Amino acid sequence: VRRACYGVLRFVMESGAKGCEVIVSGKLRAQRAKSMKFKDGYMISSGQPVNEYIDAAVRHVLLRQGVLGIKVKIMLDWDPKGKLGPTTPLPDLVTIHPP
Amino acid sequence: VLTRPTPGTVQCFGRKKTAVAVAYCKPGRGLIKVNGAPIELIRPEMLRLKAFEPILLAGRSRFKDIDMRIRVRGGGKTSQIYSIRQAIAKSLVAYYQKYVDEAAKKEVKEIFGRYDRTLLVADPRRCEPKKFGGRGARARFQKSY
Amino acid sequence: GRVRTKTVKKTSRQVIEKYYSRMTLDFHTNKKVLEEVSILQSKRLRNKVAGFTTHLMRRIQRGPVRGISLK
Amino acid sequence: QVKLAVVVKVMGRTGSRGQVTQVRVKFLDDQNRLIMRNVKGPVREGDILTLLESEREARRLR
Amino acid sequence: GDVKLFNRWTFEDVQVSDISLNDYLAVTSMKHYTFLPHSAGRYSAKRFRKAQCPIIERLTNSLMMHGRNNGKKIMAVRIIKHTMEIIHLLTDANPIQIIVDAIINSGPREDATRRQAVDISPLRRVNQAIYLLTTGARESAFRNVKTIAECLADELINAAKGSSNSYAIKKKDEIERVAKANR
Amino acid sequence: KVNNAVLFDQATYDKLLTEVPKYKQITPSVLSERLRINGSLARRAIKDLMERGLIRMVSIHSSQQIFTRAT
Amino acid sequence: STARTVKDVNPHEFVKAYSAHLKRSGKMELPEWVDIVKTARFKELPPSDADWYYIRAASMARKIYLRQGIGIGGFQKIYGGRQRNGSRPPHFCKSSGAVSRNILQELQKMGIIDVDPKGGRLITSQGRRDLDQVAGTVPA
Amino acid sequence: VQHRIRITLSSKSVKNLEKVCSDLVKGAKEKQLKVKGPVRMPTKVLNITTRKSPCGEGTNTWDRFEMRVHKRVIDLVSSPDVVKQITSITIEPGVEVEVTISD
Amino acid sequence: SLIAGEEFQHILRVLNTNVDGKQKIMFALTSIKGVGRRFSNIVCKKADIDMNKRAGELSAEEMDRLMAVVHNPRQFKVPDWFLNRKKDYKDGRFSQVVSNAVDMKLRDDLERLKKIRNHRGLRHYWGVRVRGQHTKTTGR
RNA sequence: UUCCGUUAACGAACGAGACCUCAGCCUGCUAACUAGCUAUGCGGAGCCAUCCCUCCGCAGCUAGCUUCUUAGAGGGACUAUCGCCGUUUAGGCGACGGAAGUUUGAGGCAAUAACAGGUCUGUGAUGCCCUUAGAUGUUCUGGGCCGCACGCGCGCUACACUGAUGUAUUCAACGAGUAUAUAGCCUUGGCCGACAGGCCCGGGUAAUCUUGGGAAAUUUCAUCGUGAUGGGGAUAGAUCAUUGCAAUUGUUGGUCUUCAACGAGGAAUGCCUAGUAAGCGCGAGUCAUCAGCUCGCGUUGACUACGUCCCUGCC
Ligand SMILES: [K+]
Ligand SMILES: [K+]
Ligand SMILES: [K+]
Ligand SMILES: [Mg+2]
Ligand SMILES: [Mg+2]
Ligand SMILES: [Mg+2]
Ligand SMILES: [Mg+2]
Ligand SMILES: [Mg+2]
Ligand SMILES: [Mg+2]
Ligand SMILES: [Mg+2]
Ligand SMILES: [Mg+2]
Ligand SMILES: [Mg+2]
Ligand SMILES: [Mg+2]
Ligand SMILES: [Mg+2]
Ligand SMILES: [Mg+2]
Ligand SMILES: [Mg+2]
Repeated sequence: VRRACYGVLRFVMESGAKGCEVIVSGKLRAQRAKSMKFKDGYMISSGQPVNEYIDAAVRHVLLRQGVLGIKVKIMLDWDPKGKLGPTTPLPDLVTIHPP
Repeated sequence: VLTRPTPGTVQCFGRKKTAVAVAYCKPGRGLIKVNGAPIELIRPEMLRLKAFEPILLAGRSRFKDIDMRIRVRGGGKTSQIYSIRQAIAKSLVAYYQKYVDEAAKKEVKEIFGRYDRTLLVADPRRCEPKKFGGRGARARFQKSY
Repeated sequence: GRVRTKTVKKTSRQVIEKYYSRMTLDFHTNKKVLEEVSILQSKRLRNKVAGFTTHLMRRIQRGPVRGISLK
Repeated sequence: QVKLAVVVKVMGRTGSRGQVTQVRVKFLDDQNRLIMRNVKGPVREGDILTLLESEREARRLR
Repeated sequence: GDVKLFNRWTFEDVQVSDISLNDYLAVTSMKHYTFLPHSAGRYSAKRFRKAQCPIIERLTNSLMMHGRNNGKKIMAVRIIKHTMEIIHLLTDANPIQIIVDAIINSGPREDATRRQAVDISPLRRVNQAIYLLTTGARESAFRNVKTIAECLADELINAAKGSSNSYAIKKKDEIERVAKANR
Repeated sequence: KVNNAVLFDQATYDKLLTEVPKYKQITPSVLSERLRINGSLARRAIKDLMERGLIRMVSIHSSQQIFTRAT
Repeated sequence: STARTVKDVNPHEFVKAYSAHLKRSGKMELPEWVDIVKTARFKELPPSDADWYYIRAASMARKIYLRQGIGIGGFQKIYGGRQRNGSRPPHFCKSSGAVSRNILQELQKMGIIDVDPKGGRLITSQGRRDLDQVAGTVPA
Repeated sequence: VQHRIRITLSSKSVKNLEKVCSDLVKGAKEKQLKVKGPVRMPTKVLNITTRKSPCGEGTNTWDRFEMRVHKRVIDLVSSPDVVKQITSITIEPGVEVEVTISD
Repeated sequence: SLIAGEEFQHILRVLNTNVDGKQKIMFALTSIKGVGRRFSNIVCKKADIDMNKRAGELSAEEMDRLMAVVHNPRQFKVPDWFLNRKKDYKDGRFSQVVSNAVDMKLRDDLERLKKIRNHRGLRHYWGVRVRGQHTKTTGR
């Protein structure tokens, strides 16, 4: 798992997401369950821009020891053409035209 | 340019909570009615002076050349009277501004303002939404231990 | 408590730093030019930047400030 | 007797819970007699207090 | 004399005796003259704004107790009118002056906090006066044939004279006494 | 334990017609407390004295009826 | 003075004057169940006024004067109020339909109110005239 | 032309519905047809409130879900031909166009 | 108002019950068991008895007519839906049960269920609730 | 952890705020036969006729218009201006103006790290274990989950005259609604019926019909008259209707009768700073029927404070 989650992170960041996060919860190695987060980049969590900038999924793996959880949160970049990501810039982002 | 225009019609509204009262003013003989009935009959009776305040202060002489027909809907039995109050005051102020010179408006508006700003400006207060966890906006369910 | 955050304060000083010339002492004129030399994502945030910009633009007239304002 | 003293400066919410205000007052018959008295209730600079006993004063910041 | 309470009672001839309690009873200034003890005013946003509220309205608001009478301000205004008529009948004077005299002769001036004796501010003084007056009238009316308006009139009349037959004055006396015992 | 009567006796009718018109304030409660009569009897006696013209009326209402003397 | 219509007079006085007018006219036939029934089921006593039938007739006549199209269910809602449910919270309740229907039929047997094709009841020209000519007699 | 056409438009989004309405009223005003609209009906607020907990433990916290239905009515006077020729442009997803012929 | 009467009786012995003479007649008749406020109101109207009087003000004849109505509401045209014993089990006759007869009918109705071993009769016999209420926390 | 300011830290990032939704303002804009206003015409009534005036109804996609209603776009507040305080900073208090000056109000979203927190009885999410035909599967019948010496928690109804009762009277908002089969859901109108309810014509898949949502508290008049009383309505008897396949262990709704405790509640302890508390009612979910519950809504509408670390907890 520690090698596939970092691979997913790698591919997402080369694809172009501003930030990505992976969570693996379940009986990973031992009988007691633990949660391993795999975060890299910049990720917002609160406010309305979350439901414009955060593309997220939750999937189970049906393994031999039980069910493993996967939360993948991909933070998109502001696309002026609105194809790769949101067309609206983040509210706090301010751009000053150079004189 | 510096001559009074021919007296015409104005329509002005007042508000309190969800009650809205709209006063239609036309050149007339001093009649003032609310929903067809004369204002001297508005109820509740012990809030009747509240609706009479704009007339008692501007004087019944300032209403001779206008007929006031007021339609009021919404709210309750207090907010409707407070809405009719503001509708009368704002209707007289607007009528003096378009057909009776700005100075006289200014005087009547100053009288209304020194008595009560609610006569001219609506109170922006509305019911606060209820929150789960209590039976009211702020009140919470009784806690036990 | 009406304490301005860094985003409002930082933008205010950067706008005065570059466009000191085309910045007046009036809020309503400053919020119009702020729309021409910047891209802000909210009217509420644009108003707060121009209100603090006007605030700073008057303290500059007083004489001491911790920006640069070479002039 | 009843002395009426006009508050001139309000300094501090005293008591364990802040229920009492320590204040300076110049008396109405003696504008040279400035005493620190403790007030219960909302008080501001300029309201007259009818200090019934006007000799005891109070300890500052207590 | 254009603005009169209930269009029946004049404001101009009201003399607020106490200089201390002058800016916290809103009767003298022409800005505080009202036709009705009903304003729906926002006299609670700031700390010292209830002082600029008409004093008859402050008396009226304390009648909306207890919970069974909460929010019933038109009935409270009716009680005030029927009380102000009985006051004029039994005293032959202006009922507003009787009311301001009762509120003056009822607010305790010294209290015991913590047990150090402290002096009451004018605003808390008028608040306590009104609270004691309406509380005594209400307790007199409870389970009694006498109407709340008549009990309020009797309580106000006995408090205006200074008689110790008014619940408010007896209670003011107890309060200030405990601040004399615990000086 | 109130022992208010519901019907006058002739002596109490005489006192109602003589002493009561000398009262300053006349309301059903005051008459009930003084003459030791019921509130219904008080209201009806007030109506009768208003019929014989021995009182005036200062204010009438459903809750509070206020009457006074003409003399 | 006169020249006062229904929407010029105090309703409490107009209803009292028109109930007396109706009782004087003698064109109202009262049911057997006038001294028995209650105006609604939430009521716990029959009306305490002997002329309550004429008072309610005047009330509904005035209501039909001011509005057109009121049905029997509408009048049940108009004269319905709060029901106290003992140890349970109070709710709204409706009035009796038999009383409303009988009084409205009695008022049709005077040419005061007719029934409109659009539903409910309308005021007739004679009924409008009667109410307006009684409103002028009401002292101001 | 002759008949009276009521185009009802409904949607869950305001921008798509409004730009479709703008396209319709612009096409109507190019072909010189008189158009009464767009007329905005009161917005319907479909509300579901449910306990967020999948069980009965914790603070009883409630999430309030809302679906807002926006209704637009356009009233032209014309023949069916021009109406289906106008309401044949790319109607954006979520917008429910509905044409009804009146007298 | 009305002064008094030499015949004014403070206690009137009525249907083996004591009625206060200082009480309005309608509410005074609710002292006898089986007569409530509404049945007393109907009895007072049907007997042509002033409702603004007091119990002691009435004479012998007036209470005799009140008892004519109370012991036979039917001859005086009181509808059958107005009776506390509608459609009796054994008799099948509608009647108004008053006084100790109410307790007698209660005891007989309970004995009927206590001989057939009906559930509700056994609930009565056990001293527990009979109308299907929870008994765990209330009724203690 | 909001800034200022001190400074071996500077510069950032998450979180906070920004953001989003609802509400508050706009006689500016856009537009209404599923919203209205105003005028005109006609008709009705009044006055007395007519006329005028007043109150109504109807009509006019050629009567105008958008103030009121709706809903889109925008605008609008920034503490902006003033005084004072403040290191004269960051900010605070007061004041004018202003719809709004308490980041305008209220929400939604909401970091890191946790807890053997709850849920295997939401899941055709699940590992393992048990059972699997005389089954722990499934279905049908009946019963129970409601059982009652008692203890505890959330509540409703009260203890009354600032009221109860009976007239008169007239103001909301949020929302919901059908398979048309004879008809299903919301029901208008007419008739019968004291009520309960029933019957008969219909409207509405809905700003169109229910619904201008004919809510109560409140208001008005009268009665009651300090009496557990016309306060209270528990318990109980008889009886009639409705939902349902079925109502007994009372589904519920009515009618008459019965008429308990309770006269404000010990020690304790809860919630709450403005359209708030409290009062009052309505809608929705549940639902064939059953709301004393929750989630919303509006109506009426205060007192008190503008602080403190005394208690409780957290940092
Ligand atoms: K689960
Ligand atoms: K399992
Ligand atoms: K489930
Ligand atoms: Mg936030
Ligand atoms: Mg009393
Ligand atoms: Mg029907
Ligand atoms: Mg209640
Ligand atoms: Mg508009
Ligand atoms: Mg555990
Ligand atoms: Mg259970
Ligand atoms: Mg009532
Ligand atoms: Mg009793
Ligand atoms: Mg009762
Ligand atoms: Mg059940
Ligand atoms: Mg329900
Ligand atoms: Mg606590």
